[PDB]
Amino acid sequence: LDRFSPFLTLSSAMWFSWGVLLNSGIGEGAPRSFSARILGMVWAGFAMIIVASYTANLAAFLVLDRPEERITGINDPRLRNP
Amino acid sequence: ICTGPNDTSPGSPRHTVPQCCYGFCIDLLIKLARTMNFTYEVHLVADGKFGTQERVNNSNKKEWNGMMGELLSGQADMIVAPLTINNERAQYIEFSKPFKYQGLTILVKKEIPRSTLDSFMQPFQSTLWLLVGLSVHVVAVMLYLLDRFSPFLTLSSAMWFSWGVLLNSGIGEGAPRSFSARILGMVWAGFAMIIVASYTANLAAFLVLDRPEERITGINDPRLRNPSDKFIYATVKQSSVDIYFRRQVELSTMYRHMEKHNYESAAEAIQAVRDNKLHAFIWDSAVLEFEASQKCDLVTTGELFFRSGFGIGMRKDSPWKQNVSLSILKSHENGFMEDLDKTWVRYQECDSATLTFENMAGVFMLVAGGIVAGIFLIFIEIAYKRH
Amino acid sequence: SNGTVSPSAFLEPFSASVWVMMFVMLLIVSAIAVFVFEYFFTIGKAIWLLWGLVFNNSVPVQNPKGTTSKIMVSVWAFFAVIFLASYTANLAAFMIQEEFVDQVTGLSDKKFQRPHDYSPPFRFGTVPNGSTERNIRNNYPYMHQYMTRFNQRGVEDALVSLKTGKLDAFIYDAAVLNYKAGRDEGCKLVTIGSGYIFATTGYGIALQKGSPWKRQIDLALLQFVGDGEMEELETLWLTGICHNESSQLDIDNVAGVFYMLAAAMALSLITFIWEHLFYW
Amino acid sequence: DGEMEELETLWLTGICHNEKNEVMSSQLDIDNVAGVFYMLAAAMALSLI
Ligand SMILES: *[C@@H]1O[C@H](CO)[C@@H](O[C@@H]2O[C@H](CO)[C@@H](O)[C@H](O)[C@H]2NC(C)=O)[C@H](O)[C@H]1NC(C)=O
Ligand SMILES: *[C@@H]1O[C@H](CO)[C@@H](O[C@@H]2O[C@H](CO)[C@@H](O)[C@H](O)[C@H]2NC(C)=O)[C@H](O)[C@H]1NC(C)=O
Ligand SMILES: *[C@@H]1O[C@H](CO)[C@@H](O)[C@H](O)[C@H]1NC(C)=O
Ligand SMILES: *[C@@H]1O[C@H](CO)[C@@H](O)[C@H](O)[C@H]1NC(C)=O
Ligand SMILES: *[C@@H]1O[C@H](CO)[C@@H](O)[C@H](O)[C@H]1NC(C)=O
Repeated sequence: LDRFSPFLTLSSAMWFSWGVLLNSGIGEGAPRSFSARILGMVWAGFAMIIVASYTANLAAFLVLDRPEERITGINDPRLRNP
Repeated sequence: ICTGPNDTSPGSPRHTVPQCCYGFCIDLLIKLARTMNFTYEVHLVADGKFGTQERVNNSNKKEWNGMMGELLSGQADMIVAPLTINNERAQYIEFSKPFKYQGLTILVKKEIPRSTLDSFMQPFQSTLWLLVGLSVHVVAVMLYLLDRFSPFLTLSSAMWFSWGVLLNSGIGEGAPRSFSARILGMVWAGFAMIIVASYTANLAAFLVLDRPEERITGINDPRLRNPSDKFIYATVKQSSVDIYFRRQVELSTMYRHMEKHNYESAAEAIQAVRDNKLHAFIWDSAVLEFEASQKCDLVTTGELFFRSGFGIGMRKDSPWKQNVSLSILKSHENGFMEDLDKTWVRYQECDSATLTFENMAGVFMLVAGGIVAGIFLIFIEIAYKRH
Repeated sequence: SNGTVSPSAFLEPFSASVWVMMFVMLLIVSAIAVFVFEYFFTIGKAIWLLWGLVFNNSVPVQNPKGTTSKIMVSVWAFFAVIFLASYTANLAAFMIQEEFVDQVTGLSDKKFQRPHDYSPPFRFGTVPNGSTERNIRNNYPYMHQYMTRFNQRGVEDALVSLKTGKLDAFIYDAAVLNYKAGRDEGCKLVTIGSGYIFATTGYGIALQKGSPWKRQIDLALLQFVGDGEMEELETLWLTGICHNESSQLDIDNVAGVFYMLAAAMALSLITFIWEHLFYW
Repeated sequence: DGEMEELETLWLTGICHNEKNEVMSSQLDIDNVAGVFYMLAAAMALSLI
């Protein structure tokens, strides 16, 4: 889109996308086309969604990590059925 | 066409008014009359109480009252009602096969969540907010305090940089210059991230596991076990639930609460529960479940207990018993009672998404307040420009 | 079922009306508010700046030159960070929420009613010489005729057939099936309708016609059920470990986000083409 | 024969024996954040020095 714009190389676009995925803040990859900028904006919103989902899923994974299932004495269901 | 007392309230003349009755029991009786042909004359009992063995003011006499007082005295020939079967009722009259299996349970008014205006700032204490604000102001001023006297950043620039770095926005594009200011800015950015991460974590903790009163664990609930003044829980006076509560010995302390508060009929009890006058209503599972289906703001939560069935009773000896039992069993066998359950019990409107608009309308209110205060801010800026 | 139904992603966290309202009208009003502050520089640039600072950090855009506009964008960014934190917390809570599914509900389902009009024939049956078979024959003769092909021998045979997969459904007494499901390991077997019961009958103690023991037996049973012995007997015998009690999410859970992004760059491409034709 | 446990959980039992059954959702106090506050104060002091 920038190359075919009516009025940033491939590596610069790649680094723009990578800085979108992870919030390094390097920037320096501002696109010149209107559609390019709006797509970068929406892709940054989607990257926020992805990283937020990552954080939420990691939290859900690490809040419950109990495979031991400690025996609750003689009242444990496993005792009833050996 | 069913004749009944006009006023349920005691102390009023109970004129026999010919209302019309319909529903589950009426349709069942019509089906029974269609099976074996017999003309029926339906009437309501004078007293709304179901009927229990009660010691009248005249001593040395046990008397049956209510609809069973009607039936045993010869004033009735057959009863069709959601009547719970128990030992006392089985002693004096014979019951047919149950037409609806159910049990006792607890109905409570559902506590709808309430969202306050300070939901967004709820996780942090007001003292914490004041402390972090004062820290923000003092560090923001001392940025340019240190930077100004550096031969090797101004008020507005340092202020906006502070807000941007604490705010994850970047409003202040001016940057610190001295090495001490650089280290200070990095540490302040780290502290800002720590604050925002802890605040997100506290939102996560507060939002989840949000239930002020978990549930009632049937009758074995310790809060239900111990009577209290605030926890006012009741049931219909002089009914099967009262007999079950009285007869079984261990539950008798619960019975001590019963006589303190009772209601004449189920309608009054459910109205009191809706009006928050009662904390819990003990009643049959079918009736309470249907009410919860209809009254969508009330929920049945107690574990099902005292399993029994509604039965249609008659006198001690009656030629109908074998035949009516056979017919009702046949109706159970085929697809008839299912049709009644679908068309009189099953249908419902709501029985019961997170973070709705009403949940944190405070954030939108704050944005609107900022919008409407922007005119005041620009007026102040213009006035400052005048000076 | 192998995979239980997954509750919808990013629909429960925020209401759709909230979605559209705080993605359209609040932004439009704030853009009009900030443009007049900047004027006293461009509507589009202010809109892009505010939209960029809505979600998170991006490539720096020219900052407003008015102090009141800076105050406005700061108080917006406060709402932005609370939006991010709330969007993390609500997905966390939705991960915490459980999930369940039922393959079929009720006996009047078309799968049972007409097993023929399906590419795989539906496998259901029951042990003969029982009350369930007689009830099925008396109510639906076609169901009995169809199930005679997929007949069973015993309860354990039916359970192992369901476990292996030779049979899909097993109709039998509600109490026996409930007990088997409760005692079953792994809880791979479940009742339809969450305890749905059709015949709603009971177990009775048969007696000779006119037997003198009928009245005494009935009175004893009523006394036992009124004194609650049925309750602890049921807990001792009929209690099941399965009843009365999502570590990771796959690609399909977030597939809606990916498809929305797909439509997003599709719209971006068509906007690019439209701009080129408009310039032409 | 096990009657003792039943009798003590019918008579000797209490309501305060849950001991691990409260959600206890709460906020963050001043002293909890005082640690990072003191770290920030030390950072300011070392910046000055
Ligand atoms: C209960 O139903 C049975 C079954 O129909 C009735 O028994 C029949 O009654 C008719 C008329 O009285 C006789 O002609 C038949 O010979 C009877 N058959 C049998 C097998 O007994 C019985 O009369 C019904 N009883 C009541 C009280 O309704
Ligand atoms: C249901 O009843 C039928 C009828 O008795 C049983 O069929 C019998 O099965 C045994 C063993 O296979 C044979 O020896 C008999 O000759 C069969 N009798 C008839 C009349 O066919 C059938 O096995 C029973 N099914 C169950 C599950 O009990
Ligand atoms: C029953 O009572 C209501 C109000 O208490 C009254 O309007 C009505 O007329 C009464 N019924 C008859 C038959 O009078
Ligand atoms: C209906 O009633 C008549 C007498 O009124 C009786 O002879 C007959 O057996 C009843 N049942 C029918 C017609 O099915
Ligand atoms: C998954 O489905 C298969 C049949 O395709 C079945 O045999 C198995 O029990 C199911 N569950 C698991 C955990 O494999």
